Amino acid sequence: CPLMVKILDAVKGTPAGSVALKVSQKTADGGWTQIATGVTDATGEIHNLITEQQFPAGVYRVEFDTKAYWTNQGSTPFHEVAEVVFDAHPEGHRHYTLALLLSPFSYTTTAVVS
Amino acid sequence: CPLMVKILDAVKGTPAGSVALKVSQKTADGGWTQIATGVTDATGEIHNLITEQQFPAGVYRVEFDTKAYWTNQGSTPFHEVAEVVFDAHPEGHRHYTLALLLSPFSYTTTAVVS
Amino acid sequence: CPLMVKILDAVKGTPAGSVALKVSQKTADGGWTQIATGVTDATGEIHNLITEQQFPAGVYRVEFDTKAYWTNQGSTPFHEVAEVVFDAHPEGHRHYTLALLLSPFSYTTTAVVS
Amino acid sequence: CPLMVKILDAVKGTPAGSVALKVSQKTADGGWTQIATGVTDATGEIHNLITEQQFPAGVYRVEFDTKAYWTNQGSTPFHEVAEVVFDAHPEGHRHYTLALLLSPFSYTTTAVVS
Ligand SMILES: O=C(O)C(F)(F)C(F)(F)C(F)(F)C(F)(F)C(F)(F)C(F)(F)C(F)(F)F
Ligand SMILES: O=C(O)C(F)(F)C(F)(F)C(F)(F)C(F)(F)C(F)(F)C(F)(F)C(F)(F)F
Repeated sequence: CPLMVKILDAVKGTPAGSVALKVSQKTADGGWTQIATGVTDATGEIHNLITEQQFPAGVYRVEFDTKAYWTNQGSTPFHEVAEVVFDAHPEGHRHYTLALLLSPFSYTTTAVVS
Repeated sequence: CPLMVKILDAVKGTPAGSVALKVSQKTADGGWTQIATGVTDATGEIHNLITEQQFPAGVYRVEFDTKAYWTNQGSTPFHEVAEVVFDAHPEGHRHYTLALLLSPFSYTTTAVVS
Repeated sequence: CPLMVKILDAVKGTPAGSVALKVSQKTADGGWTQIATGVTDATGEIHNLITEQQFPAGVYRVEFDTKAYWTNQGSTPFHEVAEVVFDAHPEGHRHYTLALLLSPFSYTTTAVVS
Repeated sequence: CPLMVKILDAVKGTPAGSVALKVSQKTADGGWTQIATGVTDATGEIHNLITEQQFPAGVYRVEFDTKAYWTNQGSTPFHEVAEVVFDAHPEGHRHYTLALLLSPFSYTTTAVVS
């Protein structure tokens, strides 16, 4: 799997379970094609989110539904979503991990690329 | 002015000057209308980005062109853009400051709401 | 004043008021001399923390009592304290601002150096 | 192993290899007892850093030598070290992971506690 996510909760000190997200690929005319969706497990991950055939070179957007996560926790969130947009160059089985650290009014995101 | 930004550079310890951004409001059908553009000054700020008349409650997006910023700093960036998407509740002259801390492969964003 | 702080609360989207801190300079033998204390105001700042006369070049530590802050907010914290330790090069009226973004199990710290 | 670390590099988008650190336990009179040291591998980790017998309930400090890491990379760092101080309650094989995201003038740290 060339695309992994890891989400943590900065209020409780746990991975962020049950976060919904969607992966889209940018189209020529500027639109977006949905290619996968999922919900993180209790470790804040989605295993085998997409396949290598689904992940050609191009621009991708991963949209994380952080608002619902905080609503469930009882907190009042600021953001509607966390968005991560990047150009993928997957040749050579290059792998992408998107890490995300959530607070109700803040998030930190980083990427680890092999 | 109800919407401010403050952008900092985590590599060199200075505000991020000359960062372009676009502000959009979400429409009822789920699309986006651009309502303003600007470029940060050398303090990492944009004064008078929008007016209170342009800022009813709703969903807003600020798109920061961080890729062009890192290219101009001379460091290869990961993100194609940094998008901050948030719910506005201006009732009562509430002001919003979007703070953004930039590194080539990471950013932290938070908000200060008066 | 050559040393400023700005503390924000990532849970509620406001400055962190009433955060106690202690400033120390490192001695030649590797110990620490306390040179100032303060408490943040409701803007998350401490004015006139030290003077230029108290700020030669060297190694400084700012110890932020974040555990007492989170206890008073009513959220269980992870860290016993947040310590920021840095090299000062004041030659030329260089000013230092320590920015600190707090969550119960995380913090982000950066600096803006004039 | 009850204590793990994970260090990432926000400039290059890789784990932070070859970072030296030391683990100390707080003493009654306020001092510190060194209990382990190590250097991260290429995945930004130190496997089996300490044993459960070495990790009684108490306050611990993990000091990461970030200055040397940035000097090696050619960057000019702000901080001397990154310090993480916390009270450990290891009963029930409770585990602690200290995560750390480094930039030359900034770091984010968080903890995951099982
Ligand atoms: O699970 C892991 O080992 C991990 F992916 F490396 C990570 F620990 F989650 C992490 F990416 F390092 C991290 F914790 F998320 C972080 F340090 F990057 C962070 F916390 F700062 C951020 F905010 F990015 F999530
Ligand atoms: O300039 C200011 O007064 C400010 F907006 F408060 C700020 F200092 F930039 C800040 F927001 F606090 C901050 F520095 F950006 C931060 F601390 F929040 C940060 F650095 F951690 C983050 F990464 F969020 F920008």
